[PDB]
Amino acid sequence: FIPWFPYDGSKLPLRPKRSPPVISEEAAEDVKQYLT
Amino acid sequence: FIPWFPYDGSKLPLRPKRSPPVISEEAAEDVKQYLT
Amino acid sequence: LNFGQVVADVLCEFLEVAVHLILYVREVYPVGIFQKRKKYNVPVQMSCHPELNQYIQDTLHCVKPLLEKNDVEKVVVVILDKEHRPVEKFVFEITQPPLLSISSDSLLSHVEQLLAAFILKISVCDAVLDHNPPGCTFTVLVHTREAATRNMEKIQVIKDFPWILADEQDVHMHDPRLIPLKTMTSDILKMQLYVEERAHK
Amino acid sequence: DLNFGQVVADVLCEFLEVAVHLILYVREVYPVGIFQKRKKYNVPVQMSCHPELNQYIQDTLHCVKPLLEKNDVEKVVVVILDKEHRPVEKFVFEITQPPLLSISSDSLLSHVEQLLAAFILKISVCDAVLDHNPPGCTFTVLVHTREAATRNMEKIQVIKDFPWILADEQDVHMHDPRLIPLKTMTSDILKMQLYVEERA
Repeated sequence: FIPWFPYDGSKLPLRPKRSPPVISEEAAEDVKQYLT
Repeated sequence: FIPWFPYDGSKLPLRPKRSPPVISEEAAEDVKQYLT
Repeated sequence: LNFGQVVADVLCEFLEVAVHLILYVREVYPVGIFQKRKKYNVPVQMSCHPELNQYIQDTLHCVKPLLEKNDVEKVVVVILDKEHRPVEKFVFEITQPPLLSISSDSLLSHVEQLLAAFILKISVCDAVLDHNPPGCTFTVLVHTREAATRNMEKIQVIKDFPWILADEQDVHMHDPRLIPLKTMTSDILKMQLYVEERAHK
Repeated sequence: DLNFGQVVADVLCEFLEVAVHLILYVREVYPVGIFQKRKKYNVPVQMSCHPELNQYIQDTLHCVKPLLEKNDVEKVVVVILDKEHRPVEKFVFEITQPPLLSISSDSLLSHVEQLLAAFILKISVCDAVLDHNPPGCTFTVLVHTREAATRNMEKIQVIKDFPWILADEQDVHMHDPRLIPLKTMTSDILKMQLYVEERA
């Protein structure tokens, strides 16, 4: 299989500067109990 | 009937500077035909 | 758990559906742009016009941080005529009570059902409002608890979507008749919707 | 007569939001406890109910939308990073926007959503064709543009307090990955293909 746009180190992509949130097991259980 | 926040001329609200689009009957016909 | 953000997410999603439905029911734009969708288990009419959809989305995206911080008193959909005079206003008054005894028993499910009652009422509100000539455009007004000039930085969330202080002409109707549509109370949100209509002779 | 670039941007942004949420669910990037079943494209899917995560994904895609509208995007990639912040798996959405001419009048968008539904179905069942990720993974999103990004760096900064940066090479490169194709589609307004990059 060959992609349309194979890896090319000569042109870097953009990414968000901030990382996604880290969700502890404790916080996940609160979402489960309250928000679902 | 009494609202919680009656008209107060001394406190103006904010609004978007941009206006919503103008949509003619013919533009709406194109929306109907292609995007619904 | 930031319930201020939960309330803001729920309200922005609801207000977006409500704006679309108001435009359809009050014939602000041609019917041809609308398509029936399901929101809150309820059949709603939503615009398929991309620029209109983006305007509405961007507007409510900007309101979200003000809702999260409980800085909003009302959000108003103002229907305007060709001379940009208010024809009719749909006023959503909002308060967020102390978030303390928040229920664990399917809170968002109960809230969505209370919000569904607003959508359903809007869908039939032609039956309780006067039948004046329709407007042809609209704006959204955000009334804040604090002076509006000091929420300018907070509200300008989207590049190239600036906000301004409204003109009195955008806001003021002469002795309007107030038509209540729906009121709701919950542990996380109280809200009431009424319409300002042109006065009678 | 109509802004079909904006149409394609809207369709892709809604689809990528669903697809990102589902990837996080089926690859167990976040605990199952935060997800709730929904229906999108007539498929039973899973959406996070965690507010800050939902806003992060929303902000990310609102920023990509203007680039999609102007057809400046080659790839959107969901990168899964291991506990040492090294890429272990990538979901690669390759996109092109063909000549927007003589499009079909026969429920174009319903046809397109049907084609997109097949991508959601393939993501839904991909756990059985991939190796399980190690514990402790996180994710990021990479946007590959058709041209080097000076224009693009300006145009992507749509959302207040959500800055973007050029990625570093180690955010991207996996050494000789296995490529697993999931789905390809073509239409009058969008061609897209989804494959996974996996450690070999």
